[PDB]
Amino acid sequence: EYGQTQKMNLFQSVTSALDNSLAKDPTAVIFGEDVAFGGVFRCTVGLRDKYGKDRVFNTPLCEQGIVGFGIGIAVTGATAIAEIQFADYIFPAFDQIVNEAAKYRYRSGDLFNCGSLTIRSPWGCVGHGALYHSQSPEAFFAHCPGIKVVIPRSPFQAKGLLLSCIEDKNPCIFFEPKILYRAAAEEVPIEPYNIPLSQAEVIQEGSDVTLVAWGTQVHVIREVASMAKEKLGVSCEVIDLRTIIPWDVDTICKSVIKTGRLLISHEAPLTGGFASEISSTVQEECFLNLEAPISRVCGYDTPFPHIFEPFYIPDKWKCYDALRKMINY
Amino acid sequence: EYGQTQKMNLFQSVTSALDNSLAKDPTAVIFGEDVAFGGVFRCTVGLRDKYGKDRVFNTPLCEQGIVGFGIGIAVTGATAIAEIQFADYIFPAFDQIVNEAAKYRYRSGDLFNCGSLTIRSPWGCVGHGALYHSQSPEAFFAHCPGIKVVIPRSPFQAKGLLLSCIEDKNPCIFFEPKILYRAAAEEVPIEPYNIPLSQAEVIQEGSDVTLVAWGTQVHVIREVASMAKEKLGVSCEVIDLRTIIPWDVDTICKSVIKTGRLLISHEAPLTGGFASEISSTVQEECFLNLEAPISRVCGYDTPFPHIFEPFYIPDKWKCYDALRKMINY
Amino acid sequence: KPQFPGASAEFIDKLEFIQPNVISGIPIYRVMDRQGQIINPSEDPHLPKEKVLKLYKSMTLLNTMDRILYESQRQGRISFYMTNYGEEGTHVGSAAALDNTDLVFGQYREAGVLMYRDYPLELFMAQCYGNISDLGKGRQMPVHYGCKERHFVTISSPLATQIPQAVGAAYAAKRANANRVVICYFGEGAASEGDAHAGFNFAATLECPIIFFCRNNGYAISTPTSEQYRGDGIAARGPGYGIMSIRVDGNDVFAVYNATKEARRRAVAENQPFLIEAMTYRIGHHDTSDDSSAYRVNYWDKQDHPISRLRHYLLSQGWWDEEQEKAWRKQSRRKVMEAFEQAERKPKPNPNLLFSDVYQEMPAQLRKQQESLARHLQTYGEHYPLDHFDK
Amino acid sequence: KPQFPGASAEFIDKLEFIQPNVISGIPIYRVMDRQGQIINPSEDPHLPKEKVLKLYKSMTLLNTMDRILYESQRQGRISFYMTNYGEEGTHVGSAAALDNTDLVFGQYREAGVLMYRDYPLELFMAQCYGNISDLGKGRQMPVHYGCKERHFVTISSPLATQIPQAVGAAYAAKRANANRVVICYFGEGAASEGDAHAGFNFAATLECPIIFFCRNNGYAISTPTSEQYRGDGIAARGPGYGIMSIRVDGNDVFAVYNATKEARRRAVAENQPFLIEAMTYRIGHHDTSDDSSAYRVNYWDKQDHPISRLRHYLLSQGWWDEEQEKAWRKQSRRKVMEAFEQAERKPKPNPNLLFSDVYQEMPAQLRKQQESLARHLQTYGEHYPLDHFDK
Ligand SMILES: Cc1ncc(C[n+]2csc(CCOP(=O)(O)OP(=O)(O)O)c2C)c(N)n1
Ligand SMILES: Cc1ncc(C[n+]2csc(CCOP(=O)(O)OP(=O)(O)O)c2C)c(N)n1
Ligand SMILES: [Cl-]
Ligand SMILES: [Cl-]
Ligand SMILES: [K+]
Ligand SMILES: [K+]
Ligand SMILES: [K+]
Ligand SMILES: [K+]
Ligand SMILES: [Mn+2]
Ligand SMILES: [Mn+2]
Repeated sequence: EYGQTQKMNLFQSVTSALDNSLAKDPTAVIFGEDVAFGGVFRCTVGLRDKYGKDRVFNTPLCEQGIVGFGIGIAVTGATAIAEIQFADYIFPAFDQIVNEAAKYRYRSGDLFNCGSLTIRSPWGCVGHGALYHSQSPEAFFAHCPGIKVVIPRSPFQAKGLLLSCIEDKNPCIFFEPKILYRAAAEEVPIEPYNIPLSQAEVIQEGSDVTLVAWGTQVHVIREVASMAKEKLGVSCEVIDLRTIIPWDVDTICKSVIKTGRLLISHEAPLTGGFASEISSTVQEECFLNLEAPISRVCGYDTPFPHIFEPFYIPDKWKCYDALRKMINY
Repeated sequence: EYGQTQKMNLFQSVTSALDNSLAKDPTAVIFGEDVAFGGVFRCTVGLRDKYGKDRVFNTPLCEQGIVGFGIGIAVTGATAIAEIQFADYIFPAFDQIVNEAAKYRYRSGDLFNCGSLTIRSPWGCVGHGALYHSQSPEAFFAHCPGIKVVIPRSPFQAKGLLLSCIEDKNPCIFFEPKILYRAAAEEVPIEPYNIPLSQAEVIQEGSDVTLVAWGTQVHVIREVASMAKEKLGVSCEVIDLRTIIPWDVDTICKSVIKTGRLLISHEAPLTGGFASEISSTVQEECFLNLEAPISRVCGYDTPFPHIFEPFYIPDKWKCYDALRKMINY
Repeated sequence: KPQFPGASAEFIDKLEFIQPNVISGIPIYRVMDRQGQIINPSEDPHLPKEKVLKLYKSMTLLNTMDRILYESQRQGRISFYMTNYGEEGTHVGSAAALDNTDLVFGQYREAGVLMYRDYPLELFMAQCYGNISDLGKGRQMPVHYGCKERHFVTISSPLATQIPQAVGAAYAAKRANANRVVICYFGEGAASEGDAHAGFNFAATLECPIIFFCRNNGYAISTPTSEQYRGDGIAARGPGYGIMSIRVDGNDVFAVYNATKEARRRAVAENQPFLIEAMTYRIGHHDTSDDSSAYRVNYWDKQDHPISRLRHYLLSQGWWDEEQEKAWRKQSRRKVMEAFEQAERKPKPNPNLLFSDVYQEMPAQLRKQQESLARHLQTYGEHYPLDHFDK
Repeated sequence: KPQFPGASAEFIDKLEFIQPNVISGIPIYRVMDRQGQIINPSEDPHLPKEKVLKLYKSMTLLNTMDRILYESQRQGRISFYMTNYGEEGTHVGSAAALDNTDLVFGQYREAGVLMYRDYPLELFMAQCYGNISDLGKGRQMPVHYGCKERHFVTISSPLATQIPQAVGAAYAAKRANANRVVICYFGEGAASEGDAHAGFNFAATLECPIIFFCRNNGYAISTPTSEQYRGDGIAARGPGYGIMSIRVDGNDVFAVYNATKEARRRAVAENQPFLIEAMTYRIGHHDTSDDSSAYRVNYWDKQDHPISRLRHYLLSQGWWDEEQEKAWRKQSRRKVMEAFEQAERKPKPNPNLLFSDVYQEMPAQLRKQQESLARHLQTYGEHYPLDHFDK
């Protein structure tokens, strides 16, 4: 399909995406904290040697500066790939993201833009990250018209989505599930390829219930589908959302019209989480097809704990138990 | 009920709340940009003369500093009432609010807290505020366990809710609908009184449909109830949510079990707006009672425009038209 | 000899705190006195007559426009305004020292830069009225100007956000071998923001061809500088970031011009940032929502004004007189009123434009919202001010 | 004479940019040389024997604990650790100069302050293990220590957020007439954050009794200071905010002590902030996720170390010898291992504690989530590590 592949884990697939970008786009630069030596998760290894210190470089330790700086680069039309070291530390930049980057094109009547900005940041739980190296901030950004928010589930997905973000003419936040950085490898094309934004992927067809998730949680619901099939004889349609905003309403609604049941799951806390937007929209569009209430199996409404992580996360047992009750409603 | 009253508009009711606070709590201080001369919306007029320059004072022009400073004051147990000049400018402080204030008690095992912090800020549309003096940021904060978010609809409501926020042992954000600051006055008790947080108010009983809103939008849905009664012979139950988080699930669900229909409205954009959390929760708890899909009549998913404001807002006609379709579903 | 990587310094064997010099701070560079007389001939830029008349006519035309639009706001003809009274010399002195294609970031008080760059009166007006001629499509509050043709990045209300952006644009310019500078204007209040510390530091460490231009006019709305900082203004901050810094008399167009011209020459040649703090006084209210008499002017207006000072210089050269002054005052009033009248009579943009440019393309769900408004207006249109808007 | 409200300064009639002095920066205050010899007798604090032995035993006990817990992390016994190698003198020199009730804000590299304040080994351990003895209830990653009894505000991972907080606590102390200071520690990397600019400025304008203590150890993870700033370190920033500033040899416990003792005396008496930049070197890796050989140590460790320097001073006084050194090394190892073993064997807290303290009270909807977990564990408990947790 896409030419020669090689086995890559998720960090390697990110490096590949970035390499392909710098090779084909002479304007492109990569910057942030500790990116020059290869990054704290290895995502930029080799790139400074290959492309030059003016193109892959460290900034001072200042997230609001990193994002404001990126926006400025993008204002001149040059591709700006900013790194925020953990998604938990994106908040100092929230004003630059929400008040500036998202609104730049609209407020100027398209006289100026920062479409060539991409912000990439490690995301999601990691077993022992506690409050500040575990967060999933996507719902915070979902309430901001003018930015795109994109989350891959695998190395092949990560490279194609990140290439799309870098090339998309809108400021994009790309969240990389850090627990996958060195998890299992899969085959990833060496040359550039794109996966479309705002497009969900049905990864397993099913007829009794629709399951929706993104990031690492996709692998959880895939396992839940298997458990449901084996233990309940229930056929689950498993969907990776991929883009948080603008999201693929049509693919989700089509599935729920078919199955009549929907369970959405994410690591982020329940209240104000992105499952709420999907549930309310599906309810509006698929009301007459709903056999049971839409279920949300999410993180609890607490900060993300250190020692209690195994009890906090919406794991396969929590998802399975919710599904069992919904099938029985 | 509450002793002597006098006619007050919403800014005056805020001043009254603040005055009552400083009088009875010697630790309390009020600070922010331009508060010393009385504030850009007059909310602190007279207080510096009455209570002293050490208690009502201007800070440098730095929102992240204002909030970090407030948290520090609160860490010592002193009451800290911070002002952010417009809600639109709360974003520089988002990290201090979300990563620090909200998590302070939890992460320390209750060895430290900032419960005595309140952040008050003008909020919502004002006819010509455009992108940066119109915003309604409550959904951004609703996804953050550990803070309370509170929005009054009138002067009497504003004073009782603000007193509750100031006295509540958790960091609170109190959003003051600025278009109401000099709108009509109502009777407000001169002495202190409290209205409970996390408690919705049914302001008009009804049997056919539940309408939920907060802030100025409460007055919109009240008018919509009147229009529905007159034009459709439809009885609407009108509910002011008041506290965004933790929200009064029970009062809302009780109403929807009775009526079987729910329309939620807010100025904030639809996607990721707080209507999504209410709709999805009501759907889960009241599924069997729902005669029609829950309707959300919100701002469009754009930045808030200058010249187009009359076309942007979820006004009584937009709400009425939604209600008409829902009644007919 | 100390070995620490973090600083280059000798040891000292006695405890001595370093004290800030705030009482006699960084001195204020002046070229002409309050009577328009050149103080030090070696510093005179000897700008040609046509250029100096341009500085003068730019300032006065801005002032004429300010007077009219401030009145328009008071009558509720436009929703909001911010004047430039006292910022006219900082504006036009610095703009005249830039190359035409140097990129400008600012905020609320930089309209003179656009005026010097020949931005049409019609377009200043179109933005304040949000009419069909506004390239900003009526989306932002008045005075939020922008011009891609004149390299003037659209203003936004959140203070200081442009500072780290300007640094990024400067980094990109360096890479592009643009031989271009970026200039970034901001007030002394805005300098308190975290983003100011971000931009100053990044510009130094990333070696960017940028001029930081701080207008220190003594107040941020009601807040005097005594409550804004306790160091020696903003200029004294620059050296702590490794930035070459200077303070100038902001009511002296020539001092402003000289310092900007030299900052621009060195910033581009050396790829290093320069900070200019221009000392002025905000003569007008903060904006149209402000009655500044609540917290504080005639001294500055009659004793030390950029327009009056330049006018005195012009007289000494034989380059202006009372007749020319009268005629220009009349011509400039006529030009502003012609643009004003035309602006007021133009329709506003189609309400459909509330939905475009949120993203480059319009997402299907957004188009769905646009269609819902069209349907809504079909039924309930009588309740909307449609007669004012383009169709 | 200039009249501008924004600064106090004379005019100057010649254009001169102000150049930063970075090559010979603010000098580094030293009291003892690398051989533990007092350089300038008038600067000798002449601390009594018992106090100086406390400085020494605090440093070495920390170092012993570091070695063990770093190993524990490598074995996966604890999830994370950050060492203090080279920060021991900055820690204990400054802590010894504070009053017991002075409030401390920090981050990751301040454990010596707690050690000096007699924080139990059992509690350092309980936090790293997240066990039932941890007053933090196992909620934060290791080394995120806090102690209300010892006035040491709980550490949080986001850099610099404590800086404006510390200023607020200092303002409150002033009002309370506490006669207390607040000290606020942070690294040179963290000083780049917007919150550092917020805290420094507020402390000056609001006149707060605070000591800002910056540990400049040459690196922020992989980033050398050449990429972090271009001014003369952090100390040169203080005067620009109006803050009295000093730079000290961070490997010299006496220089650290003298500067902190004087900063504390003047901050409380005058209600004004003081900035101390302590020059050190981060000898260890940044944390347990870091292999620092990827981007850069033996010089500092064998040629200029706070523990070695103090040890030399002790020998010269006749206050220590090889036998005492051996015995203490043994006793301190025994004490750390006893706490370590006890910590590893304690259960973790009840999983119910994941829900409390989010708010002071627990909202009904939160209690509902707690009940849902209890039901869940009733059915699926075999799939959870319940045998390790309190019930
Ligand atoms: C982040 C943010 N906070 C507050 C405001 C409200 N505000 C608008 S102008 C202003 C004062 C700015 O003062 P200064 O930077 O000195 O500029 P000047 O108006 O004196 O020219 C303030 C506080 C804002 N626009 N942005
Ligand atoms: C806001 C934020 N950004 C990034 C990080 C990741 N991080 C943890 S420590 C560190 C380096 C801090 O360096 P410095 O302040 O010099 O302290 P040191 O580790 O040298 O003692 C970084 C970038 C963080 N914790 N917080
Ligand atoms: Cl503003
Ligand atoms: Cl960290
Ligand atoms: K992009
Ligand atoms: K409170
Ligand atoms: K701006
Ligand atoms: K911190
Ligand atoms: Mn100002
Ligand atoms: Mn460091």
